[PDB]
Amino acid sequence: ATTLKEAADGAGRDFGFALDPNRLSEAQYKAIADSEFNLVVAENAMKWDATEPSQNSFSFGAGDRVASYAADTGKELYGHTLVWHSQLPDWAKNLNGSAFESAMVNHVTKVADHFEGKVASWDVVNEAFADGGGRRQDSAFQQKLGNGYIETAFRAARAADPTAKLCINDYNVEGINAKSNSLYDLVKDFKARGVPLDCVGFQSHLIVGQVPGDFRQNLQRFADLGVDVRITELDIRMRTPSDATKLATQAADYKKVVQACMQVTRCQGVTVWGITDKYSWVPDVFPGEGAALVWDASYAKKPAYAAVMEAF
Ligand SMILES: O[C@@H]1[C@@H](O)[C@H](O[C@@H]2CNC[C@H](O)[C@H]2O)OC[C@H]1O
Repeated sequence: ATTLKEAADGAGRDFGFALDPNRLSEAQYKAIADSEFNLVVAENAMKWDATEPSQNSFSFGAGDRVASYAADTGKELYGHTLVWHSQLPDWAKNLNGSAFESAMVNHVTKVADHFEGKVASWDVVNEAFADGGGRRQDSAFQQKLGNGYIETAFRAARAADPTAKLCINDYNVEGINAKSNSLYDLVKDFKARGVPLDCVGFQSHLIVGQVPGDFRQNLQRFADLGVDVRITELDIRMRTPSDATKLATQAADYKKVVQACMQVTRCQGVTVWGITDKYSWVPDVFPGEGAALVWDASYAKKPAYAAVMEAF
């Protein structure tokens, strides 16, 4: 294969990227986007703050741009995300009880319906759990509605879109641990009670040289519950600046991640959280860390590229 798109296509899997629609006007960005991936997800355009800035006032221009790009270039479209405690507008945080629940349900229905038939899979609920196990302790949904908001969101999404693959996503759940265990129980419960749920998305925002050794085993146990699994936001951050050794370790890590997916029949694929280090979200969020993607700031392929190609 000459591109990662061809590599993934040949393996019967998806290799996607998180898109910022504004960057499509940047030639090199568009070129890589068009030729190296077969799946796209909106990095921010489909989130609550971008789609419902004011209650009952939806703004789909940006999300539409991402959707159109996917259809126009023949790429699968992944939706991110309907219910998330972050990037949730204040107007929503100011609501409580029935009023808040009604806003959540309507947000889910309106957004899922708007992209119905275009978005093939949704991260319906994102980051519901806490590192160490249990529910997240700073979520407006967890605090205002309690444990049952997750099931409500999934049922509401299914009602609005009867065929879309409905997923629950989280980070720090790639290996078997307290957090992934809580998520595992949730998945098993939902399947047992017939609650709509078709997939689990493992963000996979990892640290260089720290890929869980039981990643594949963990992916397989979830898949064995009767759902598909997918790596949704892969990036492997290192201490900046980067150097030969760090980039080498990173490449080996990318290979291990893609391999784990290849080793599980139900792993739909791997989506990296961006194309270039130039725009990666890491530096601004993790001071002193970065150089997490496959292309560097000059759009030059890093060693990770060859590793992903080989892994597929
Ligand atoms: O631009 C960033 C964006 O990359 C980031 O994306 C989140 C990363 N963590 C997991 C989530 O599910 C993603 O939405 O969100 C913050 C934005 O400023």
